[PDB]
Amino acid sequence: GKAYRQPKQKLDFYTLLDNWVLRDEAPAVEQQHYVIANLIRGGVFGEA
Amino acid sequence: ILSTASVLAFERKLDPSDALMSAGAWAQRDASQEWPAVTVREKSVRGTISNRLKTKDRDPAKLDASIQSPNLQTVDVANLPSDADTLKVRFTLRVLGGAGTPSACNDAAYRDKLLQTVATYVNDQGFAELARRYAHNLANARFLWRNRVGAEAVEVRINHIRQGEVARAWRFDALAIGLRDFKADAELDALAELIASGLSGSGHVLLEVVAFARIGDGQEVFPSQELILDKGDKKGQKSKTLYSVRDAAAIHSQKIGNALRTIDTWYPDEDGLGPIAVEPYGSVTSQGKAYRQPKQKLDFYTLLDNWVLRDEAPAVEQQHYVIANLIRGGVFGEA
Amino acid sequence: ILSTASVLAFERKLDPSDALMSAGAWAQRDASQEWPAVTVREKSVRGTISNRLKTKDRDPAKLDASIQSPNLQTVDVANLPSDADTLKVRFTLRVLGGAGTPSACNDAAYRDKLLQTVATYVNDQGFAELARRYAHNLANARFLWRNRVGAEAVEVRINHIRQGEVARAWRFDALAIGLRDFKADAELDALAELIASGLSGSGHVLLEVVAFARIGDGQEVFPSQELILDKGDKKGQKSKTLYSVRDAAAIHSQKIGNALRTIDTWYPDEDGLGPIAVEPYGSVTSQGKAYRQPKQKLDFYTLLDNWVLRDEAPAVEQQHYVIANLIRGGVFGEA
Amino acid sequence: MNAIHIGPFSITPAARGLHYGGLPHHQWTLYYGPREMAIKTLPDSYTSSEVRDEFSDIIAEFVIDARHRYAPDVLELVNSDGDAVLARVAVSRLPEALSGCIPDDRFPYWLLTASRPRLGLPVTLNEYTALAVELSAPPLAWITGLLPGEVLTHDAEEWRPPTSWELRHVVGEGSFTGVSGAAAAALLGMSATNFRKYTAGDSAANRQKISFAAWHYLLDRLGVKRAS
Amino acid sequence: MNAIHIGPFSITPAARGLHYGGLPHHQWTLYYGPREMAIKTLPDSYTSSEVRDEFSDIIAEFVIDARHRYAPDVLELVNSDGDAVLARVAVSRLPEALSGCIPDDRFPYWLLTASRPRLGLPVTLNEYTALAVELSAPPLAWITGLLPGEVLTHDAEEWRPPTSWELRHVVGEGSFTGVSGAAAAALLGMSATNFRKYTAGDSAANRQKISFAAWHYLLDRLGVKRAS
Repeated sequence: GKAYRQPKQKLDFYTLLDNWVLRDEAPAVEQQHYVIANLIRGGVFGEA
Repeated sequence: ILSTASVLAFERKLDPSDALMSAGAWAQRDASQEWPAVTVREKSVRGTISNRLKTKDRDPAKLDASIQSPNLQTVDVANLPSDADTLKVRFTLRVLGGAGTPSACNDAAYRDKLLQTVATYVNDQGFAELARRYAHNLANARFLWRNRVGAEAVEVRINHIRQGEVARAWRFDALAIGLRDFKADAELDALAELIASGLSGSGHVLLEVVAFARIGDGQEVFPSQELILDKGDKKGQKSKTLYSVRDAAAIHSQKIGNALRTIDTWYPDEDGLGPIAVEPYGSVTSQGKAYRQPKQKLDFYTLLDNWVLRDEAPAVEQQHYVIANLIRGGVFGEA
Repeated sequence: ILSTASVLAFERKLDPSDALMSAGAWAQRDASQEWPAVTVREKSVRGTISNRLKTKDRDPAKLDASIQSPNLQTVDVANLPSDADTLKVRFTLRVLGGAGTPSACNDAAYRDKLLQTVATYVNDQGFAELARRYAHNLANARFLWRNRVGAEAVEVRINHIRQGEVARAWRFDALAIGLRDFKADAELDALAELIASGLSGSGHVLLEVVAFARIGDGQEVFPSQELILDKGDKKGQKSKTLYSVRDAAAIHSQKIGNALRTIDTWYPDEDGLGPIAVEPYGSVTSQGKAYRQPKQKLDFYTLLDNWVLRDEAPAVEQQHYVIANLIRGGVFGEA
Repeated sequence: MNAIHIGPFSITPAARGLHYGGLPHHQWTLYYGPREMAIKTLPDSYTSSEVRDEFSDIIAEFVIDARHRYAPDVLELVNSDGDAVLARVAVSRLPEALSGCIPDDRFPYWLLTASRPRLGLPVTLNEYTALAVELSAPPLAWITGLLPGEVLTHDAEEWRPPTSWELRHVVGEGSFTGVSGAAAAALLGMSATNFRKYTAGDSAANRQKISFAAWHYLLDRLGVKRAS
Repeated sequence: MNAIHIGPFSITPAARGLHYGGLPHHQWTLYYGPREMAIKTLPDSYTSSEVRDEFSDIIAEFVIDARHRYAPDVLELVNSDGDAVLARVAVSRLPEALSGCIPDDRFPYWLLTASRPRLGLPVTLNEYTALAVELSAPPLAWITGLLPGEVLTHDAEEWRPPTSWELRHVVGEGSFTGVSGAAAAALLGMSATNFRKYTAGDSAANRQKISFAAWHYLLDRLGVKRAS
């Protein structure tokens, strides 16, 4: 019932993906592993 | 002054039937006439928060409260049985002809001019490039929309049903004939002349098209998805509903027709995507954008108005696009 | 002076029934009494905008916004099953006499003069050409409006029902008998004589007309389409509802009567376009123009006023048109 | 009795008459264009005003429907997070540069579309003013939904002159813009009678057609099209 | 030779010819209507392009002075500090709610004039969007300073049709809008000869006065006046 990778800590998928793509701030290598694993799992990312 | 007709409705050529989904095994596809149909069953899904939060749900306590209330739904699901890996899709396609003649036309003289324009097109080049590209979309299983993105091997069999019997049989490989290249093949050319004789008006063409896809044993097959009325409780929400005709999953006919329509390569954008569906203003739903904008003067209406009203005949690729829209049909003209 | 009568209501002759459709197979048309009916199912359509823009929506971003929010509708669709290629369309026709007698009138002098004019018409040339053309339009399946434009083979069976049993059966190849030329055949002449005896009041004519059309396996069949109330949301709009009576898709009787009435080949415009419906001011709503305009002296009302009030008898073809308008009925007369 | 011309609507009674109960009546029909609307039997004793106000409900309904049917699009000027909407502008035509977009922390201001598929563009405040200046919707732009594309084009070769009905949408009487014939004449700079030749139809006498420039300047003054 | 007409400018020679140096010369005169600006002695061997290029510097200087003399006022949208100019909009007229204003922290956004005793109001982004939509100047607004007031007024009775000089300010040749007669006839939807009747003056035959709506729509389309 507790969310790790809170958006306050800026370690969630959306903040890391936006920093990677728009601002070209490539995160830590494990974090881009996590981001691409989120892309592997799929989603309805974008505005909702 | 030969203005455009206000009512220019066209009937569609290449009418596809509803594509029935069944389930079976590979190498038994030569006797797939008894195969049990894919049944739209139901399964329960429990979900946590996976969407973008609008800066107010991003608080830890509010997010954790949203986690502790998961969104439970029931989803219509279409899966093969555990002993079945092959998905069979069967539909009939009827090629009519008379694509020049509108169903409704206010202006006689405009009807005569449009008929003369289509006649001078066919006298220049008949229904041969369009029928070749439509036959290519027949040969590859583009009508298997998401049942081909992970399929190991796809096969398409097309039969010419003349008097209720097979007049000519064709077997293809839907993975060798890709979704990008309009190449040349002898069986593909023979199917192209059959669709050509159907589209010109030489004869009656009915094609029975059967598709087999190596998805996997028990894997999820993807039929067309219906529209949800959203009236019940939030627990049994029924977020997703699939399309079935008689206890048997199926793809919508207009989805099959759109996938056969995917032959338009002459849009002014680059060939990075490949062929798109022949729509007025070249629309693609997945990309969310319109190739052949009216601003770049390559939409169907500007090309047709230049071709018919003021005799400014476009390039032969744009002529193919205009005649492919006439085959596709629509409510053209001012409402 | 014989002024024009105020009310001139005429009862419709050649009354058809609502033509029910069912599904089946070719060469099983003899045992077609137990064929399962065509059901009107519902399916979901998602579409992009393909009509002409109003030049306010030629903005590229408006077009991409229309694609990103595509229109969703539910449509009533009528299809055959995947094992059925033949569509069976059944109705009954009641040919009645007393064509010249109006149901309502406001002048005994006008009623007597109209009855006398129809009487001398029948004495010089009775319902022979009109019944020949009505038998032609029964022979070709023009009541199969869009169920004949792609049909491979159409057969029409017309049975004369006397005392609950068949008196004479006529079988017609509806594709050999075209929609253009009014030729002569022995079975067509026998049916013409039967409809002549029905229209003359010398007998009772009831016909069972059954049409078998090779639409194809699982193909879309086209019944009559109903009103759209549009009382809901734009997602579940229910943009198309078809005509059914008791879970059985059917064509409206006025559509069958319109198909039977398409005998007019004597309008002031060119008759190479094809026959149109006998109806005052000779209209076809698809082409949007009115043949036999009131400014020309060839519409029904001016020809009727010349034929009755001042006894200027028109040409025999135009008087056939006037008597065919009297047969088809209508609320004639001014207000 | 006879048809009442209110807006583009014509309340046309039937020529035939009936006597429901002990009173005479008439089938009155509301026509929007060549299309009928709501039809009600009005007793002959009813006054023309009664007829009009009686159908006024249907009339108002149609007007409301039209407004909603052609409500202009609305772009939102939002911050970097994108959740808070600082500004909303009713656009006439969407800009030609926006795409699938969501506000990014990088840019302070972002323009987005009101629909779910938020297509937009990151702009500063001066570019926001420039876009709002060139693409604002006039207050009565919804009437452009009721007019065809030929009478609203800015190109003279594709321009078609308005008919009596299309002009009669927005000139006088209970119109959608609510102005009168004398007011519409004073907007166009001429007297009432010369505009009355434009408004009145029927025969070719006193049926001079309004010019392209006069029609577009009239649309500018009424706040229907081109009035930014 | 003959006069060179560059918009409202007329380069007319003296009929007398002098012989400065050994070569013959003519005294060429540049007028903006009735006012002369440059009288220069030029050879008779000069072509029309060289006579144009001799006065082109004074023509461009007068154009620059007219741009900097009849420039529209500028409204600055600033934050609560009142120093960082967030937005700038050139307006044809100021809002009537403007009074002597210094920004505070009581309101986040303020609108001010570019003049030294700044006039402004506390504005929101929606209200500033509405004011910018209503009151923004068109780009070529300075030509309205080179036109009389009676040809720009919106009331019918106080309006005089423009002359050929005031039409040649904006329509043809070296006009300040930069368009030609064919382009300005295409914006108004009239024929080339019909608009050439408007541009050419001289006798009353084949010369008509432009109407109210056509002149006002032409100034709207050219971006000179009433073009937000």
